[PDB]
Amino acid sequence: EDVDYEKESKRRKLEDEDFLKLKALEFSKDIVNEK
Amino acid sequence: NLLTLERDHFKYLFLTSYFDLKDNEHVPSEPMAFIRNYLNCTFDLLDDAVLMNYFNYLQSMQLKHLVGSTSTNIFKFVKPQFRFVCDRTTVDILEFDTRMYIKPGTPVYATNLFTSNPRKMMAFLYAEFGKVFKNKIFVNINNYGCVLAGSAGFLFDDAYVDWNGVRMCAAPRLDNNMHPFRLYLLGEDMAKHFVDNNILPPHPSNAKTRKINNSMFMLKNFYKGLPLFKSKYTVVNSTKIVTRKPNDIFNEIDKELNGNCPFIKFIQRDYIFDAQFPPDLLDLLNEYMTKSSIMKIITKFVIEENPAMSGEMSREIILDRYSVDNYRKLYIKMEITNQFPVMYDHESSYIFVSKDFLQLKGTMNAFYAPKQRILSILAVNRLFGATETIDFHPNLLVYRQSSPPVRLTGDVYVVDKNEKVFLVKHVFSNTVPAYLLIRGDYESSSDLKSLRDLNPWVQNTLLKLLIPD
Amino acid sequence: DLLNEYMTKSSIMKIITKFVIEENPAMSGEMSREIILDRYSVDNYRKLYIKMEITNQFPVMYDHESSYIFVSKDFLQLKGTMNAFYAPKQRILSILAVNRLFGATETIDFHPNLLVYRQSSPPVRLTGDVYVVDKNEKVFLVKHVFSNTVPAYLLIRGDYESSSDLKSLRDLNPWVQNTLLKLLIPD
Amino acid sequence: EKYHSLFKLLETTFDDYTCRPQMTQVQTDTLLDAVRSLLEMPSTTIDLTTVD
Amino acid sequence: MECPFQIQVCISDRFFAFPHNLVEPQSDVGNKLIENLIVYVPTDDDRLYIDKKQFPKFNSVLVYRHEHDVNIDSRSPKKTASATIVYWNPLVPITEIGAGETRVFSVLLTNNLFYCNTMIVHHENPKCPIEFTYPNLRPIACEIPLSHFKELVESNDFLLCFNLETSTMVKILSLKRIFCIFQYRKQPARYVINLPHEEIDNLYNKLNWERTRRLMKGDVPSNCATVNRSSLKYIKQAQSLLGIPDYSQTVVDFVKMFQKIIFPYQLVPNVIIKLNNFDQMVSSAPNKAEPYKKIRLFCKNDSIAISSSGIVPINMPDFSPPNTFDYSDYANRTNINFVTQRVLTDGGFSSGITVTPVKYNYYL
Repeated sequence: EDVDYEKESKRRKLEDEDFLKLKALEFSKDIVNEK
Repeated sequence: NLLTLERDHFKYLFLTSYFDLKDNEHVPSEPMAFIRNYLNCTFDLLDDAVLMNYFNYLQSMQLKHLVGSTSTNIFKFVKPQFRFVCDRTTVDILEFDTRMYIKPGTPVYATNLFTSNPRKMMAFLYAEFGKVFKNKIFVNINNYGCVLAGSAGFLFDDAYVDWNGVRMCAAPRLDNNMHPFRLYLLGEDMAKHFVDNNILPPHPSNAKTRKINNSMFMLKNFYKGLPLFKSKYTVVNSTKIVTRKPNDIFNEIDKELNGNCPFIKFIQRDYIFDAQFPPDLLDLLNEYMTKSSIMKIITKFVIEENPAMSGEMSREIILDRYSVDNYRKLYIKMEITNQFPVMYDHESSYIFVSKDFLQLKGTMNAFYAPKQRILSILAVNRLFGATETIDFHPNLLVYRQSSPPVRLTGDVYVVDKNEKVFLVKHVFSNTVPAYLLIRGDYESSSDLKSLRDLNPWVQNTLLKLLIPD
Repeated sequence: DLLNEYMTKSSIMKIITKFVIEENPAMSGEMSREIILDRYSVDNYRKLYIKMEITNQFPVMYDHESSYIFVSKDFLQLKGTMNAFYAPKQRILSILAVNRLFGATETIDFHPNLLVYRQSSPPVRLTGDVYVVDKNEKVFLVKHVFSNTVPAYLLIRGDYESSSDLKSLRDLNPWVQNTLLKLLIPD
Repeated sequence: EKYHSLFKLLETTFDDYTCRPQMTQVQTDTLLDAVRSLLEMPSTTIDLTTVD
Repeated sequence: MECPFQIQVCISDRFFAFPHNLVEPQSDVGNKLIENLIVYVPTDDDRLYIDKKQFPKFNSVLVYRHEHDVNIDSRSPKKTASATIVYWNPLVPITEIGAGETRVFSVLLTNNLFYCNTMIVHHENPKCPIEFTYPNLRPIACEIPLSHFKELVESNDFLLCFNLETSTMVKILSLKRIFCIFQYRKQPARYVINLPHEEIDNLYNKLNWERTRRLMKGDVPSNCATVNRSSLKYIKQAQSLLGIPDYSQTVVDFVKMFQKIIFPYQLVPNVIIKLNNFDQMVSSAPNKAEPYKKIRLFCKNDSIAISSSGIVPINMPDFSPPNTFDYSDYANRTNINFVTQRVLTDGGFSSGITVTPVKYNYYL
């Protein structure tokens, strides 16, 4: 048993280290203008 | 019959209990046996009334941070036993050192409980806190334990812990404990609830088999456990002194250090301010010492040789305020194997003040002399024995008008190219490193030096002394 | 004593707050201690600290009822008025948007001479909704909010020119409208 | 008392003769200090001669 | 202020960008799921960063700029159940609530939100950006980061503006978002602001109160901040009086270097005491003149503590009124004057000499 959260908190830290990457997909030029 | 002991032996009782005894030989045999029983904690064997009397005697010896007490159950259930308030803690500059946030002025208690190891158990305390309150949001639970807006909370922490001192700066650890971490409690309602809870934790560490004491955790009543060890010194001669006058102490110090020994050791025991004490209790305490306690080495600003004044080594001579307010000067046979309070390596000695050298007000390690109109800074050592100070003023720094063909040798550090201020190395009696401030027309073999390239010790002093204010 | 242990859901109730100017950050975490006061006696009062609670019940109230603000001792309420007050240091008249005054012990009768017609300077400009109380007397009302949280309208009299976006008094709330209707005292 | 001392000194003038009292050196000095204090001046060289 | 029931607030630095995932259709009692969704935003430009298609679980999505009504102000906001409602980085009080618990997401704890049901999901950002000042450049738009984030990722020196008409709250919000997004970068960028800043120092005081409001429930982070103008000029003067190998050396380095001395000399560097002195309030407090705010400082396994007044017993106040007093026969005025005259004659000095006795608190 390890009731505490620090393991998952470290997981969050890793995820936040990844978090910036998604923005490129979020905002880069897009294949088509549907309109 | 219940095991019982006389009032007077409370001396031993407290001694052993509170300061983390190691030796057991020199306590009188029967009281020692009784104490052993008590440490075995078989409460049933001992009279309660004895205990209540002892506690009232402790109320007489009015230790400050005692938790108010009303029942013997303090010995038989988890309870707080000392009381504290959150100090300012209001600084941002350095790291939090995992000193988690507390609301300013939060009241605090220390438990009677110590554990070898966190994280194995605290789920139990979590369940208890779940009892204490039903609805909860966003508890700041952590490794150490419950936190919620500070407020209600608890944590394991080491014994001697300061509250709300602004740092935990690095220092070596001396001591060892089976159960290093006492629990501490935050939020008064928790302690209030525990007045009713009247409980002891389950102890599966011992299979819950009704064991008085447990492999991983242990109650102690008011155990502070400060370091201690027996005096063993080969006493040669002694004297006792009663006074409050500091200048008087310095006069005694001078009188003594007209003796030949280069240096004197001096100590102050730490606990002296804690409460009232029986003089007999002080007498017992004298034969033990605390390795953490503050100690100093001090010497005169040695000038020159009296050829007769030599060979004293056999005498080792030391002083301490064995009493809060009184002192017990001692001569002993010079010895190696005797042991003393721990001091960090390379610690500077102290130089006793000279009766014509004036410590700068609000400073250390620096002084001025009038007869030659000179300012002086110790390279390393720390002033001692001053009673009065002179504040710095720039007018003191009279620059010299001397004829231009000046010359100098050794390191020059320019202080101000404009005000023609400089610093140069010197050694008093070819033995004490120091630096000399100077101002005016002066010259060297070029070789300019940068303020960057110097000891922080002198540097901070200079930084204040410039007084850009 | 017996009656104290029951209560009547119809009874008068109010909440009152300070004119919360500013933040003392330490003034926090009190929530657990709810505070109550009532004249349990016809003429004697019970002050209570209680554990903060949800399920306890209190006299029924219409939705959206406005609590009151305790008087600021540096103002005066206006004679025979709610909803409005005056402050001398800045020579300013004030009317609450929706809130309700409490704790005044004395009022000044309004008189028109209180209304400094500041001759001011040829260039003036103002912004936001403005309501011409009187074209002729150069009287205007302007939206304002103290402490980002205290909606109110500011009366003024003077040059105080504004953006073109002049707005009709017809549009305003009945509460303030009636208050102004009296305070004008076209009498 | 830091008044009474001075007060007494000056009251002796009611004897009106120009005889000059002995300086009780210690107390006179402390008295001068008290004078300085009670005059609150920035230590502007208050002196025996001005007292005289 | 009253905080009405039925709201939850989420703080998260991620909320600097809209969390399109997290929202779910609210339903009233009776499972009356409300696929109508209205959102409010600080400004219509903010609408330009939301995709309707992210919400197949929804079927009806609309948004507006928030507006602070007057006529309908209430401690108890207007009720509605026809639509779920959301607010996102709101600046100003809200007057409408949908069916069920409404949720709102922001980076900034306003006073309005204090006594309210809140969740933070905070974490330590280890890295802090480095502030910079200069009398090579690249611009950054002050209004919006979103069209520039990659550049802030891909450079470490920047300068930032404002339009003169900007609302103060907008300034605060923009700055907060700016720093928050910086705190994930790996290289702490240099940055500067093109502003007179006199009030901006008080804006930093606002930031401090905000961090404290956070700390009321927060991560106890190793946050980075300072008083600027006074502290800055003092530190600059100090370094100039000392060797200046780098005019742009990080300020914290000097503190770090001075750390080496603290324990071995068991005493306080003067720099740290002039700090918490130049500070307006966390200080000797020029706001109030509070010299008694001495620091108590402590170290591992101490039986003792250190202060501006020197050694003290652990967990004790400054000094005991009863004492081994500074018995006044020593430091007697008379003796003091005696010695002072001796000194003066030895020096041949006219003026400017002053002296004082030493004193002790408990330890001596």
